Amino acid sequence: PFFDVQKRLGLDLDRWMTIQSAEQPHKIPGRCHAFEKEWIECAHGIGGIRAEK
Amino acid sequence: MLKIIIPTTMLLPMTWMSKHNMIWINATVHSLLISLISLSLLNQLGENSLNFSLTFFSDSLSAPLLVLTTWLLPLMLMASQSHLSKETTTRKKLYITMLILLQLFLIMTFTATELILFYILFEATLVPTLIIITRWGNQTERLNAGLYFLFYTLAGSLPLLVALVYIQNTTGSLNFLIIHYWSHPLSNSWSNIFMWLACIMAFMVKMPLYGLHLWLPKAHVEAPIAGSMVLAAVLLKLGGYGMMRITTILNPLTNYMAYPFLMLSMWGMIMTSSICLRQTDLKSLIAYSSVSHMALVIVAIMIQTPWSFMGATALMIAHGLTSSMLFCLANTNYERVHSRTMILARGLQTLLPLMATWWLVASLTNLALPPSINLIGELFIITASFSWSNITIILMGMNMMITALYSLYMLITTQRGKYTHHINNIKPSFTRENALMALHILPLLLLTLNPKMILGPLY
Amino acid sequence: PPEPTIRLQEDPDPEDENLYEKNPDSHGYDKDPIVDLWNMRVVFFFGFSIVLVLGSTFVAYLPDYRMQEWARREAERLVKYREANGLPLMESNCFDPNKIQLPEDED
Amino acid sequence: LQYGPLAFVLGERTTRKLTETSKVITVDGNICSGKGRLAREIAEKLGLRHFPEAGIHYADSTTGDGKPLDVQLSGNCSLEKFYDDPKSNDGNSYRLQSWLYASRLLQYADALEHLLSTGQGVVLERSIYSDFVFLEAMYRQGFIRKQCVEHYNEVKKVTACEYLPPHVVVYVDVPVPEIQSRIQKKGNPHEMKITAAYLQDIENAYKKTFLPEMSEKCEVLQYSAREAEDAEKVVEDIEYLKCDKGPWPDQDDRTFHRLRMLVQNKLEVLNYTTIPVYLPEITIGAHQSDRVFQKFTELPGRKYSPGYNEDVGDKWIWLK
Amino acid sequence: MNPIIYTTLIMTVMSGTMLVMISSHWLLIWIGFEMNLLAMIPVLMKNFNPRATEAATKYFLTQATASMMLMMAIIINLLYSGQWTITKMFNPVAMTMMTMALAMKLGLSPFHFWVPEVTQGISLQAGLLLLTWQKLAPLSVLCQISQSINPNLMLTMAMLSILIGGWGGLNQTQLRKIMAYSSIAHMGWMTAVLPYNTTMTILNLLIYITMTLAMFMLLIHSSATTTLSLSHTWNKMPVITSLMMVTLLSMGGLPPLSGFMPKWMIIQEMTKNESIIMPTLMAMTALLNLYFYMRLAYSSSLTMFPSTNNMKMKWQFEHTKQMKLLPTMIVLSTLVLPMTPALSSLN
Amino acid sequence: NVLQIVRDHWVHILVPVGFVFGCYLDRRSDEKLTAFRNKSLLFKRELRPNEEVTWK
Amino acid sequence: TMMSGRPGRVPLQFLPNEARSLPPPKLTDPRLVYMGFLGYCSGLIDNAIRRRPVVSAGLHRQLLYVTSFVFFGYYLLKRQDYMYALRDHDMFAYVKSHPEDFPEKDKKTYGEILEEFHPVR
Amino acid sequence: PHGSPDWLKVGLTLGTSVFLWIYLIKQHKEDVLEYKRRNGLE
Ligand SMILES: CCCCCCCCCCCCCCCCCC(=O)OC[C@H](COP(=O)([O-])OCC(O)COP(=O)([O-])OC[C@@H](COC(=O)CCCCCCCCCCCCCCCCC)OC(=O)CCCCCCCCCCCCCCCCC)OC(=O)CCCCCCCCCCCCCCCCC
Ligand SMILES: CCCCCCCCCCCCCCCCC[C@@H](O)O[C@H](CO[C@H](O)CCCCCCCCCCCCCCC)COP(=O)(O)OCC[N+](C)(C)C
Ligand SMILES: CCCCCCCCCCCCCCCCC[C@@H](O)O[C@H](CO[C@H](O)CCCCCCCCCCCCCCC)COP(=O)(O)OCC[N+](C)(C)C
Ligand SMILES: CCCCCCCCCCCCCCCCC[C@@H](O)O[C@H](CO[C@H](O)CCCCCCCCCCCCCCC)COP(=O)(O)OCC[N+](C)(C)C
Ligand SMILES: CCCCCCCC/C=C/CCCCCCCC(=O)OC[C@H](COP(=O)(O)OCCN)OC(=O)CCCCCCC/C=C/CCCCCCCC
Ligand SMILES: Nc1ncnc2c1ncn2[C@@H]1O[C@H](COP(=O)(O)OP(=O)(O)O)[C@@H](O)[C@H]1O
Repeated sequence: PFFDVQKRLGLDLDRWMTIQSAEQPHKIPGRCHAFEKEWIECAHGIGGIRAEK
Repeated sequence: MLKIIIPTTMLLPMTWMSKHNMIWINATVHSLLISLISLSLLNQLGENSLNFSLTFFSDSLSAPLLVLTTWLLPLMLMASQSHLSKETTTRKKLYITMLILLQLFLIMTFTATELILFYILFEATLVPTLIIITRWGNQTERLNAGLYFLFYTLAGSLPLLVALVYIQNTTGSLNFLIIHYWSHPLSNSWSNIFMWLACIMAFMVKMPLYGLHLWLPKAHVEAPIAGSMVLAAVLLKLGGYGMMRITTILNPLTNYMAYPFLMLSMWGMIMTSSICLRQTDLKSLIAYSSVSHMALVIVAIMIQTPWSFMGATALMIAHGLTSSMLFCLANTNYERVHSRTMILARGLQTLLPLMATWWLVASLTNLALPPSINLIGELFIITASFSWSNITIILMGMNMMITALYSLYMLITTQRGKYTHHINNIKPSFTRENALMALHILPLLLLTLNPKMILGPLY
Repeated sequence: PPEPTIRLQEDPDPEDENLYEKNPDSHGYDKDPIVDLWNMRVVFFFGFSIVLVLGSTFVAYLPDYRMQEWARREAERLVKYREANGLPLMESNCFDPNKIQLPEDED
Repeated sequence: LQYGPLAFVLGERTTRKLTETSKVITVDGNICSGKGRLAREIAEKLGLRHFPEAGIHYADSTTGDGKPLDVQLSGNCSLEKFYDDPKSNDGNSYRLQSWLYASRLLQYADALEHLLSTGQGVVLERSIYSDFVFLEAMYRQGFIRKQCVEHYNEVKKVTACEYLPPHVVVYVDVPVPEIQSRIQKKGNPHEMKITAAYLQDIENAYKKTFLPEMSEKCEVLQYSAREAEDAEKVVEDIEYLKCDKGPWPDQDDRTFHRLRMLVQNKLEVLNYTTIPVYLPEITIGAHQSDRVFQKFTELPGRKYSPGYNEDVGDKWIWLK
Repeated sequence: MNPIIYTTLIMTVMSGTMLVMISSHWLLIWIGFEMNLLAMIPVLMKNFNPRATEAATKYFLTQATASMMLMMAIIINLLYSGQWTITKMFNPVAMTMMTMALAMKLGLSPFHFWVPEVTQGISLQAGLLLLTWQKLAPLSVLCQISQSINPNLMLTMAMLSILIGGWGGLNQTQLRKIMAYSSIAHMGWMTAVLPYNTTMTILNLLIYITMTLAMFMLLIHSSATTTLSLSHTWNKMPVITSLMMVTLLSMGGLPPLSGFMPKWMIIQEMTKNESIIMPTLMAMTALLNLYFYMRLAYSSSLTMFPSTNNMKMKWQFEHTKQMKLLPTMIVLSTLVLPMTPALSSLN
Repeated sequence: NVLQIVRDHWVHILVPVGFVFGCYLDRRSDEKLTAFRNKSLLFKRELRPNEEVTWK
Repeated sequence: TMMSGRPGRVPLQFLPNEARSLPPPKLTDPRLVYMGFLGYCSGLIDNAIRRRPVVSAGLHRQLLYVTSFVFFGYYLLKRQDYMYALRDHDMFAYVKSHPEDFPEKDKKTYGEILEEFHPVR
Repeated sequence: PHGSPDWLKVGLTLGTSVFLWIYLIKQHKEDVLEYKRRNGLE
């Protein structure tokens, strides 16, 4: 299935476009930058299940 | 246990690297030697078992079946040597390879410490038999017979795999030793009822049960002589062995559950013995006699008493040998007549006296004449059934009488009377056929001297 | 109807061949007399001579791993002792009741 | 390096091998006409390669040794029996026709392979084209049934829809009484029994169907017996004419690559000559098929692959 | 076509599949699907005839509709959560539409109708590629988003696929339609274990791909596309018929053959999750696949059908092109049951 | 004649070789189940002056 | 047990470094012998398909098949053993870290347990 | 057809087999030594 080549090689092929709060050109912020930042920080490393609850 | 398995595996390269006219000689000699090797397993203990390793064990229920399975192969080779004469070397080697694979699967099936391994080998035995039936068969209905034999078995056995994996998920082990020591009662529940049915019907179909016995006449009539021998002698006993092995987990549910099967078998033995009276075919008659005997074995296993188990084991061994002999005799008649109908060739005692003597002995041992092991199993099962209920004897009585009738009927139609005037190609019986009958019959009369050797673990 | 009335080009069904005609003493094993005779000999020797005789003798003289004489001697010594003591033969209980802890009903 | 996609990718292009002299030509003559003599002189004069007319054992000449195999192991038919009893009960007539058509197909494939791999042109006798005239004559004389010609038409369509027609078709035209006279002068006792109606049907068939259909996609040179004697005029006519109406000018390198992969692997060339349609003249039972295949296998150099036969004398088997 | 063009198109198909498998962004997954779709069409039309064109246009229509549904599911997911990463689906029926798109891509029921038609229209090599390689990407996506799927819908479509494949294989005389219905039934078996264990899905995929490769290469070697055309193979290559019969028995799920390993494991896995009735029904329905495999085996090697005269000439020639991997495929699809625990390698 | 009858009678040796190999394999597999040797409650025994293992 | 998401897992590592702390499979392992047997069967079928003497057509080809099968089998067995070791390690660690979910059952002798008896009649 | 044993392919096959066997033996030895060193056996 998913072969995580980007993490193995450190290429960053498409991770720059996945979320709103990831290095937009000219530092233009998304409409919900703070909320997405908070939700991502809270759920980092917790895992999807514990993250969901 | 590998001291038996490895020579059986080596039988294949030896056969395929054999000279074009030395396959039969090499195969028979090494099969007889392997049979001699198998005899060591007979010295059982009154204790648990002969646990060789984590994968294979021996038991005094498994040991007689293993010895019979090993002994059957030289007989099958000698029987098949005749009608495969005009056949290419490659296809004869393929036939011998299929027989060797069948023996190997049966040997691994009978030891089988684990139930999933037992199921895998139990269903692996199906492919060589199907190919033998559908490839080296004479009539055009061998394809339909093979389809019936395959699909009855698989329809019976597919729920068994689900039941086994569920049982391992709950209990945690499928090992026979662990299951026996950790057995716990099954509550009378609908789920437990269906689990019982799934555990039992797979072995019930192969006996076969009276309701599910249709595949057997087709498979026996359409298979070659080796196929008929292996079906009647060993393949039918797989269901009985499986039931005796798996019934331990089933109690106390078996008592309520057993009635539909007990009634079906007690009436089906009468039905099939009566069917034998009006038959125009030798092979079909022998097949129906086998069905009756295995119905009695089903009754014995379902009663589930010590005497029942000893009688069932003895009857299984005796029936295997007797039915193999009967099929061999019918095939010897067929190879001369090419009709395979009783009423055509008559009065064969006048032309072939020694073969008529063999016919008489085979019919007597099918008739359960004392003190043969056939009657030993017969009487043990009858006594156990009488203790179970004093009315069963009546049915048993009828069965015995009917059995004798058709047995002597088969002896009288083909051997006594006046020989058909037109048939003139009845040549004197060969040494090979007489040796085949002698090797079939001598073990029975030797075993009646030592019955405990085939009475199972509950002796 | 110009059809040949033949469905296909087929070999005629051959007649059965007798092993006795081309070779008396044919033993019903093979058409080659040497292979015939040697197959007869090996079958007879490895079946009747080796298996049926030596194997039957081996099975007859198997050691008592079932422990029948052992059980007979144990029972003999046990009854000899019990009769003398005045003990009533075999007890009804297979296990001693003092080491069995029943659950109290209090119903 | 056996020819394949890799060879075509790297260097192998067959367009550069064409030097306007290839010009596949087929010569057709009526029974007892000297078509062969004319064709051999054409091949010698134009520098092409002559192909002798395909017989019953033509395929035997290209596989293993060139010596023909047994009649039952190759063809299962004879022309002598067809001449003696054209209305034979065992259906030898249509079996003969089908085997001859298959041999002609194999011959055409071999000629095309040689022409594409070397560039040297070839000269042929009766090819898969115009082979139907014998079929038509045999049907009209009552030698074969309508199912036979239907099966022949099916096989011919499926096979011949994959090849390029010959550049030039050369026909030698000879009268029926004259060819009968040549038949008696030949001296073959079996050939003496050919009736005038059969030759007339066959002769008639070439003119009625073969010339008109091939005139729209090939170039035709109708010749008489006298003017076919001198091959100088024949070669002069061949050289003067230029082919621009057939499918050949439209072909390119990739079409030639596909055709060259087609002509190789003769098994796929003959794939549709054994289609599962059951005509009693050609269908063979299981027992006879098994016995004949076993006999073919027991041939000296046919049990294994060509390089893996010990009895023939192939060495180093255990290291090939 | 030009061999260079064919190689480029095959590499483009494989690169699209790899782009689907390695990317974490939904747009890149859709782009990989588009690339695979674009490069697959000429491969189905290598042999130009109206049948191949019809098969190619049917395949294009189905796959384009599936891609549009996939994009709609992605956009709805983005609307309800500003995420592009392939993770839990984050939404209701957006997941339903994603599952429908992936089912149409895979050929699962009720979107099974195009598989037999496209397989019949195209040649045997194109059918081999279509039935083997075109399952990796959608199954990879489904394995990635397996925790999101509603078990009811996935199990319903899996059972429907098994039933439809079993019933539709019984009526076929063409070999390619038989292979297509076999593929439908095998995909049904594969997707019924996705809600519980994706490793079992991958194991079933590997075993099925091996068996299908062996079967298609055997069919190509003995160039027959019909039951009767296959019935003539014994008169030339009896060993091919024997290997084919063994492979067909393996595909039927018979022990001790290799094809028994997936179903067994799958059944086992489904019993760990307190599911019995569906495994029972799946086995009883796969009995039908076994029946038509066994009929093909009867017509192939267990009986000798009548032959033709011209067959004799085929006795004098040998196959110029030989398939190197065919021997290995047969052994792997026949004799790998004892190596079953190796599935812990997370294949 | 030696070196000639061997090429035809070599096959006979295979079954006995399989038997001895199976016996050796049975002993070798037995060697891996010695965890309870001379430890059963029924057969706790003190080793002989020149004995290392009760059974092999 | 989906171990794809295990923390500290290199994405495309066939055999991680920590797998080197496990005993390698012996060269006489029965599974390696079975893989070699599979390679030998592949060689025999290869000889049979191309119409060559099955037993003695190509010795180099059969040797190559057997050797490649043994090589791949050895590495596959290493990965198998490593993955099973990981599963057992995780299970034991989880049992250790969650005592309240796996209580120590009070040992009870059969002499003080009442099991219902069903006669066989 | 008419061909000699291709000594190039034979040499390549034997060399590949011998190299694979030697590399496998070396890998097994290194694995055994590394396991012993990690678990501190010898
Ligand atoms: C349980 C595990 C233990 C056992 C393992 C079981 C499997 C093992 C083998 C697996 C496959 C490998 C070999 C198969 C390749 C096929 C080649 C072949 O056909 O044989 C010809 C060849 C002889 O013929 P040839 O002179 O070369 O040329 C004739 C042509 O080849 C051909 O002549 P033809 O074309 O004119 O003849 C036509 C014939 C020829 O067609 C065939 O024979 C096809 C071959 C069978 C298909 C194989 C499928 C793949 C394997 C599946 C195995 C299934 C097992 C699971 C249970 C289910 C049972 C189906 O086909 C037919 O007649 C059509 C109808 C056939 C009837 C129905 C088909 C059923 C076949 C199923 C057979 C299953 C068992 C096979 C056992 C081995 C058979 C060779 O046989 C051999 O000589 C090789 C046999 C093995 C070599 C043994 C060497 C070892 C001895 C020295 C070392 C000592 C060992 C111990 C070391 C320490 C001691 C000091
Ligand atoms: C065709 C050739 C032969 C094939 C094999 C035939 C053998 C299999 C037949 C199975 C035997 C009976 C199955 C279930 C028996 C349960 C006992 C029942 O009959 O007695 C009463 C049951 O009452 C009714 O029978 C309820 C069930 C009625 C529905 C069953 C269908 C009846 C006929 C169908 C026969 C078709 C069989 C073949 C299907 C393909 C007792 O009342 P109750 O105390 O409440 O239930 C006790 C069980 N508990 C404790 C688990 C709750
Ligand atoms: C032709 C006309 C007749 C001529 C010959 C006349 C002589 C007749 C004598 C023959 C039989 C008459 C009865 C005489 C019996 C005496 C021998 C008997 O006592 O020995 C039996 C011995 O026989 C064996 O127990 C039974 C034979 C073993 C059967 C195994 C079958 C052989 C293997 C072949 C393959 C198996 C195929 C079937 C698979 C199951 C019983 O022995 P047992 O009372 O206990 O104790 C022996 C002494 N102990 C205590 C020291 C041990
Ligand atoms: C049908 C029989 C199976 C044969 C299959 C083909 C055999 C030829 C393959 C040749 C070698 C392939 C190995 C690839 C080299 C490196 C692989 C490595 O980089 O990948 C790792 C993974 O290794 C491979 O997956 C292991 C493949 C080994 C397959 C063997 C199992 C076969 C099933 C049991 C049947 C026995 C077959 C024995 C005969 C071959 C990391 O995976 P990861 O990025 O972290 O997660 C993706 C996978 N997930 C999502 C499932 C977790
Ligand atoms: C002729 C054979 C006898 C047939 C008698 C009945 C025939 C009619 C039945 C048709 C098939 C019915 C399929 C659905 C049955 C559902 C049974 C079931 O689910 O019980 C499973 C039970 C408990 O379920 P859980 O949810 O896990 O328990 C938790 C709560 N206690 O667990 C088990 O025992 C699993 C065992 C599998 C059951 C077998 C199902 C098939 C029917 C039994 C076999 C009888 C038919 C044999 C065919 C004979 C042909 C030779
Ligand atoms: N399509 C065909 N059908 C039947 N016989 C054919 C066919 N084609 C060629 N022949 C036979 O080939 C034989 C030789 O051909 P022909 O040109 O007449 O003699 P020659 O080879 O001496 O020039 C003829 O006897 C003819 O019958």
